Formats: sequence, structure tokens, C-alpha cells
Amino acid sequence: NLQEFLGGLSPGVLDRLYGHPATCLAVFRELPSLAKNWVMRMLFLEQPLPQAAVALWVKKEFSKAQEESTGLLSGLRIWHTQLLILNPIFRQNLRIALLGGVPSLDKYAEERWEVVLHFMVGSPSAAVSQDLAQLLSQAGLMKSTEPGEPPCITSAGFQFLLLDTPAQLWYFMLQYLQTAQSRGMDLVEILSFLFQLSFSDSLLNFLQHLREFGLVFQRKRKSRRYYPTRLAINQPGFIVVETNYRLYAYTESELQIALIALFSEMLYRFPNMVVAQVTRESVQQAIASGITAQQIIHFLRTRAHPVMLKQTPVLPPTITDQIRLWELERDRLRFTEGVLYNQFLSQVDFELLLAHARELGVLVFENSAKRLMVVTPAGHSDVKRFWKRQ
Amino acid sequence: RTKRWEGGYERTWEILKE
Amino acid sequence: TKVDEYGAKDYRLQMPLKDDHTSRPLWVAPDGHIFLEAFSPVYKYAQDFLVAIAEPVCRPTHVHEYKLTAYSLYAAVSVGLQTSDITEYLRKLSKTGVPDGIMQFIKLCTVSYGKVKLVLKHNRYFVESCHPDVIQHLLQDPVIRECRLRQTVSFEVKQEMIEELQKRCIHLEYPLLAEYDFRNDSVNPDINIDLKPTAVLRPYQEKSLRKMFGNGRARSGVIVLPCGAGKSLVGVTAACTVRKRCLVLGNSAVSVEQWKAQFKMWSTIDDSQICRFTSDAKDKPIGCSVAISTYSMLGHTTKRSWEAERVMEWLKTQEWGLMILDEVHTIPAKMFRRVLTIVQAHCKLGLTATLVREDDKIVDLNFLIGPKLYEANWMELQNNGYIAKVQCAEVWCPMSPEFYREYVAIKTKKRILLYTMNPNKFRACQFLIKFHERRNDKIIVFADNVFALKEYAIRLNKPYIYGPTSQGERMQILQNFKHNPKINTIFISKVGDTSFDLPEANVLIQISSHGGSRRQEAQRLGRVLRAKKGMVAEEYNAFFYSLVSQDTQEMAYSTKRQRFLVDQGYSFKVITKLAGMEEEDLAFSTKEEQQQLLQKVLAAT
Amino acid sequence: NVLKGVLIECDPAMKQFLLYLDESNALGKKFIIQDIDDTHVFVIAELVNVLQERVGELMDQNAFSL
Repeated sequence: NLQEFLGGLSPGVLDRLYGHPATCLAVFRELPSLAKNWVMRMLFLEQPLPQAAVALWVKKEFSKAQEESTGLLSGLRIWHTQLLILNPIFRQNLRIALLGGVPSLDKYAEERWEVVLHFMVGSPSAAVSQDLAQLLSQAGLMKSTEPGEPPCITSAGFQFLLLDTPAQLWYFMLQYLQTAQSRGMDLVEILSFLFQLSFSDSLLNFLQHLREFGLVFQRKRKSRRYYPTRLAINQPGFIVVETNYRLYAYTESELQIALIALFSEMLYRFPNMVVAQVTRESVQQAIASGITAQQIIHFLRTRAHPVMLKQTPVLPPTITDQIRLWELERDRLRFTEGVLYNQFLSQVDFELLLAHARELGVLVFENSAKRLMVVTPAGHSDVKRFWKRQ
Repeated sequence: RTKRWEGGYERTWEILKE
Repeated sequence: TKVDEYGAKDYRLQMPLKDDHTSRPLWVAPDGHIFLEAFSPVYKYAQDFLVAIAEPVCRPTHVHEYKLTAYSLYAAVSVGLQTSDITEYLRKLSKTGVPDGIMQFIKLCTVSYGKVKLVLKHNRYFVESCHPDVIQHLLQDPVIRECRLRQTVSFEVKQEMIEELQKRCIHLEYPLLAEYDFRNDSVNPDINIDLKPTAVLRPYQEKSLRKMFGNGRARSGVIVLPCGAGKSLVGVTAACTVRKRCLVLGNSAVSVEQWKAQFKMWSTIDDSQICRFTSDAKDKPIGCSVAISTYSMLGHTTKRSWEAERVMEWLKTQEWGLMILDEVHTIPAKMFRRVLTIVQAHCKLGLTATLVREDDKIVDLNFLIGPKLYEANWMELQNNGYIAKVQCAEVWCPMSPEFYREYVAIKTKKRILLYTMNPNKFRACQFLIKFHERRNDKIIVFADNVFALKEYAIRLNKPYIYGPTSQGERMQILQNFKHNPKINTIFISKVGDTSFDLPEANVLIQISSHGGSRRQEAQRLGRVLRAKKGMVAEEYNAFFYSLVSQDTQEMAYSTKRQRFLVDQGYSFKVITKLAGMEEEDLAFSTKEEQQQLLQKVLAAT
Repeated sequence: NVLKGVLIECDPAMKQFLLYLDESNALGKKFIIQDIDDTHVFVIAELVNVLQERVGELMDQNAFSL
């Protein structure tokens, strides 16, 4: 989440990131419940106050909210104890932020994201962009290993594909920022633009990438002014599930049919409908590719036709249980690398080695009755060194 | 004295017209 | 014909889409498959029309699946639906048009009907036809000449070769008409049989009877209805409506007894007018007309006792207005099917509840008797309350380690006796029976292996029944099960699924299965479908458990066996583990007991 | 002593199947180095892929092809 992203930052980058225009407001909106109230209170104070007052300024009931808010805002470093006055820079910027100082766009965003997903999947016809391809490859969801041949899709790629559009896009942009730092693009400058959206060379390239993703559209031959789409700021279902593992999806966009075929066997394709079967072959194929039953169940639930919404649960228990059992059977045999021991002359030495392995985290499994254990190869060197040291 | 079945098929859909 | 990048066939360039597709709830695939919506406001009308012109293959709660064939279209024409009368409404209902392939198929199937009619008179089967060109171009192959005994053109045909000629015509594209004009028939006087007002006909029963009597002439066909739905009542009503000599064919002594009881209960016909052409007992079969007999006797191939020979000659000589055949799924058998040609009947109605089998001989029924007239909707009956709602479940029992070791080690087929008898399934069935016994639910345990059945029954000191069990002891055990409160469970063998009149049971556990037999599965499931006096559909009072052993051939057999039930719509819920099993004390709680059971299994040989 | 390889944990039925495999030399070798517990065994790392393939074939046997 954005809270995680901002928490994973240093004070030096934090205070700089607290730009005047928007950041002080975007980070404010993050404040879940109560820290908003304290920020407004001590927005006008130039004198720090004791911590005991903040501690006792919440009733005995629901105190956990007080501690969690205080910890979150301490991590954000909005104030300093100074002994709890807010940062002067943040105070000034917030005062300046507080009385101081479309139908075609959404369709465009939808179409651009749909073509991006088409390229992500093995679609023969898709938008071509070397920068987009390499960006997705380095995002960790795609690997090519051969420039001549089109890149394939890694295990994480299918999991990313089956995610919902909001979370999918949010994770994609998170990876974009993480790779932006690696490629050398300043993180603060690009990050501030995202906050400003919800209200230089690097800026131009970043806006080009955002437009390629479909969040923004200049509409004027790449002019300075931009009109963000709905997705920039941050629908009914169509699948009907039977009790015989049969899916009838009212899909016209090829993306939905491809997503369903990823874990189901297609039987018929009507102009406004498609029939597929969820069989062991397809489900285990998806599981081997890397998906887990949770993603499939969530995908079918979110794309649930209104007809089956009346019944509770929406997805039939037999279908859900069958999918879960199919995924479990694949991982019945759990493989874990390790090194076995044999010929323990005395159990005292074995117990001492067990205690050492437990302390170091090396041990994976132990058997007192048989006087043996298993250690991962990483800890094999450590235990071997201990044995040599005697 | 015949039965209702001997009369003929109900043709339940024939009521609906478009 | 066109295949997309995926498995599904492509029809983007095949047929168009109607603008008012949302209004139209019907789909039409080129292969003949039709997908109806159970949520549309016109669902009832669409269901009636699609049932009239097509036979269901899958009817889940949301989207029903039908497929039409030549036999279904012939049945539609028999009930009087013309090619236009069906195709115009099909196009109107269809939300994506009608492919030219289906159009031409419907036209050809409808036009190729009624040209050739088969009528039996004075013990002679004449192939009548108003059009003479049909016969002129039908006498090309020599089989017709050799078969034939050595406007409105008709010729006599040999009795024995009727089946061969009929199956030949089916692929010759000239189906024969078996309609019986009982209304206009003076050769055989009508029998004094009437339907008393006491009998009550349910709406689905009336609909099936109407489809059979689409017109004044009765149609010969197969009506599939659940055993608890009153198929016996439907057959009795059909005979009463026919008002002519009726020959009912059971499959066993219990079947013939039940048929006689149903006749007496629901028909005003006197007792003396009904006979039981049965070896165990007879009631002067030649004396009266309405008869109940058995396939085994009528098709008996070996020596015939003199009295039975006289009766058989009388039956062959006489002509029957109606030939009722219960449990038609066994008809395509050699001896059983020989009975069709042995006996003469205008219309041979067929009744059953599990019209499914592995060998592709079910298709032969379409010509042996006729097209499948009606097939009751099990889900709709459940909703209406005519049939008790069933919570179908499959209890997965993990196989014990040693048992699995021997099972996998041996490549022979002792596994049938091995995996059917494992400690985990034994404990599971014991715990389930205990839970239902304390819940006052009647239990009917099933097991194909008599050895396993006997072992389980002795270990649980319960009254197991099986083939060579004495009839008196069988009746005593059934009476005790029905009446004595102290006992609420009976362990029946395969004989149970064949034919019986057993009391309604709240649960039905199946520890073992004969194999991938949809027939057996449906037959055993039908036992608990008996609706209670005041139950409710949503209460799920009835339960069916099909215990299976994990990681064994039993899983494959169960999955292949539940196909018919899932097609009807029943959802088999999987149960990996049962709550309270660990706390409850059960047999085989120690390694030693499993060891002795394994040793006994190995010594079984 | 110290033995290289991998440890695999599974249900007792699969453990017994692996014991049958090693005893009958289905793969040609006694890959089971030792039996850690009723549900845990040790196998050589190199053979694990084909052992998993054999287990998949067993699942194919015990599952109907819908």
C-alpha cells in the first residue's frame, strides 16, 4: 500500500518529498481516522507540547487507535519530540495547503490497459513498444532471455494477470517506482506527480510511460496540458458458474476469454457468450504455471454475473472446494532441500547440535526417537564448521 | 368419453407473440 | 468446423447476433446444442418448446443444455409440430439466428417422416405408404427382398426381421410410424379398464402422458421418470387410456408383484381380469387379457414347460394394444430384446428412471421402442416437492498406509476387495451410521462386494441382505427395519438396486461401488427420493453418501459414476474429513486390528 | 554421517508408494536414503523431477479424464 511505500523511506527523502503543492495533502488523506485531527490541532502551534498530553488525550477505550496512529506518524516523522511540534517545513506547507499561499478518457484508459494485457498474454496482435516490453521484463513479471524471440510469461506473470485492475495497476506502478530508482530517475519528482494527479527530462519520460499505460492522455499532439483518466487518480460481472464445472461468460473482449482459457477448457464461443469447462487438466495447468486456487476463486467471484449474486455464497461450494482440492493435490509432496545426519554415538551431542541449529535457524526438521535431523545446505556449512570446531 | 391428453399438445409457448 | 486458437470452435463468421439479444434468451450452436437461460422471464415457454423439440443432456440450475437429433425431431412431428411450426419459433426465440446447417437438418428430418408407416393387422406387419415412390426407391438393397416374407401401397414383412428393417430405415432416412389408432380399432375389442378418481396425476405426469398422446393415436416411446415420481402410476394411466389389451413386462418377481399391486390400486379393473404369467405362480394367463410377465420368461431360450408353452403360443397369436416395458435400460440385451419381436404390440411404451449405460446400446432404444418422449426434470421436481431434496456427498477416506502398500505393490485386481475394505472407510461409515442413528435417520448401506458387506455387517452386528438370502428372512429384516424402532439400518447388497419396494430412508451410505455404472448409481439414489409426508425441499432431509478411498481406482470410478447425477443437477459435495471422528471411539483404532483385517483380506484369495 | 539430497514430506499413502518404488526398483535405484518419519523420507536430489513425474502419472491413474 501507499502507506507501506511511504513508511519505507528515510527522513532526508521524506522532508524533500513533502512538497508544497500536494504531498502534504495526499499524505494527510492517508491518515486513517484520528491523526488528521491531531495534525489540524497542532498546525498552528509554534511551541512543542509534552507527550503525556497526547497520551492522555484519548479515552481509555479505543486507546489502541491512539498508539497505532502515534506510531504511524512517528514513522512518517511529521513531528519531533524536541525534548511534539510538527516539522516546520511540513507545518508551513500544510498551512499553504489550507487557506494559504471524461467518458472518452475512461474508455481510452480501459482500451490501453486491455491492449497492454493482450501483449502481456501471448496475443499475436498487440501494441508494440520496446520500452514497455523491457520495462515489463525488468518488472519481474516477464523474462525474454532471447531478444529475437518474443518474451514469455513467468510464474508471477499469471498471478499478476489474474489480479483485479485496481490492485494490478497499483502493484505495476509500485514496481515502476522501484525500477525508476534503479534506472536513475529521481523518485521524489515522479512520486509527487502521482499525488498531484489526485487533486524536465525525467518528468517528460515519466509522463510518456504513464500515457503508454493509459492513465493520462494529452489529446493535443503531446502538449504540456494533460487530462488524467479515472485510473490516474488511483463494474458488473459477466461469468455464470454451474454446478458441473461449466462457465458461461458474456464476454466480447478477447482479454476475458484468454483469462478464462488460462484455467479452463473452452468449448463454444458465441458472439456475446462463451462456454468453457473447468477440468482437472486446465486447473492443474494453471497451478503448474504458478497460479493458486485463491486467485482463480477471487477472479470468478469478482467477475460474477448478477444472476448468481442472489444465491449465497455466490460461487457454488462444490466448485470452490473442487478447485481447492485440485490445487492441494499438486503440492501433496512438499520438497525441501536439506542434509541428513546418521550414526549419532551419543544423544547428548545430538541434542546440543539441535539446540545450536534451533538458535541459528538452520534446523528444518528433527526426530528425537530416531536421533536424526535435516539441515538446509545454507546451514550445512555452519553445522560443519561447528563439528570441525568440536 | 375421451381424456384431455387425446385432445392434443398444450403448445404452452403459442401464447407468447412478438 | 472452425477452431479458434483455443479448443472452442469459432462461430464469429458462422451466424449473426440478434439486436434484441437480451430479450431473446436462446442460443443455437451449429452442432445442434442449445443453451437456455433459467433466469429469463420466458424461461417456462422456452423450456416447454425446447423439451418438445430436443432432449436434455445437462440441466443445471442456471443454464440448461439441450441437444436435438433426428429422433427428437421425429417426436416433435409426431406430437404434430411441423418444420415451420418449430423453426419459425426457434428463430424467434434464438438471440443469434439459426445456422443454415441446423435449418437444413430440421427441414430434412421433418420432411423425412410419415412417408413410411408400419401397421400390424391380423398378425401381419404391413409397411404402408401413401407415396409409392418411397417404396420404389426403397427396394434397392437386397436385404428388403430377403426380409420380406416369401395409392396407400403396403406389403407384408417377416415378423423376425422387423428390428433389422427398422434399424435399417433409421439410417435410410425414412423413419417408420408406430402410432396406434386405438380410437379407431375394431379388430381387437376394448378391455373393461377404467381409472378411478382416487388416483391423482401430478402435473409432470400429465405433461408426459400428453406428449405420449400428442394426438388421438397413441405414440410408442420411452418416458424417463424418477422411481419415486410414480412411473408405475403413469404406466397404469397409459394402459387405462389405451383401453386395449395391455402386457406389462417387469424385470423380476418383485417387479411383477408391484405392477399387479399398482394395477389393482389405481385401476377399477377387477382382480380376476389380471394375471401373473410367472413361473412361481400363475393366475390362468390365457383366461384374462391384462397381463404382467417378465423378460426372462418371454425371451426364455431353453426348454419351455408345457403350460408355459401353451401360454407363450397364446401370447404370440394374440395382438396387444399396449406393451408396457419397465426398466427399458436392460432391453438392448440380447435375450431381452428378442422379446420385442417375440410379442406383437401396436405401441410398446417404455418406463424407467435410469436411462443410462456404458455400452452404446442406449441409442438402439430409439428404434427398439421409440424416441424418448418425456424425461422429467429432477431439479424442478425437487423444487415442487414431489421428490425429496438430497444433499449428495462424497466422503473421501484416506487409505491406510499398509493397505495402500499392498494395493500399489500388487498389479492384480485384488484391489477391488482391498480398497473397498480399509480401516479409514470402515471407521468413517461406522461414525456416519452412529451420527445418523442418534439422529433417528433410516440408513440403507450399499456394497457390491458380498465379502466386504458380510465383514462390515458382522463387525457392526447389523442385518446384511444379499443374493441367496432366504426370502422369508429378507421380508423379516425389511419388516423389522420399517417397524422396529430399535433397528434403523439395513445393509443391502447389489440385489437392492435391481428392484424393490423399500421404505423411505433418510440417508443412503454406499461404502463400495460395483464400478463406473451410472445405472447402479441412479438406481441406488432413487431409493431416498421418496418424498416424506411433510418435508420441505430446502431442509435437505435426505442425504446420500458415496464413500470413496483417496488415491485409488475408486476415485476414478466415482467420478465416472456421478456423471448422470451432475447432468441432472445434483452437486456432490466433497468431504475430506468428518468433525468428531477423532473424539468418537471407533473400531480399528490400533495398528493390530488393521493388521488382522489385512491378513484376512490377503487370505481371501 | 552426512548425506546429500533432499527431504520430501507427504501423506502416509504417498510415503508407502515411495517405499514400494524403492523396494521394487521401479526407477532402478534405492533412492530412499532414509525414512525420517512415517510422513518424511530422504531422496537424492537428481532423481526428484522424475519421481514427481511418476507421482503425476499415479494421479492420472487415480483421476478420471473429464
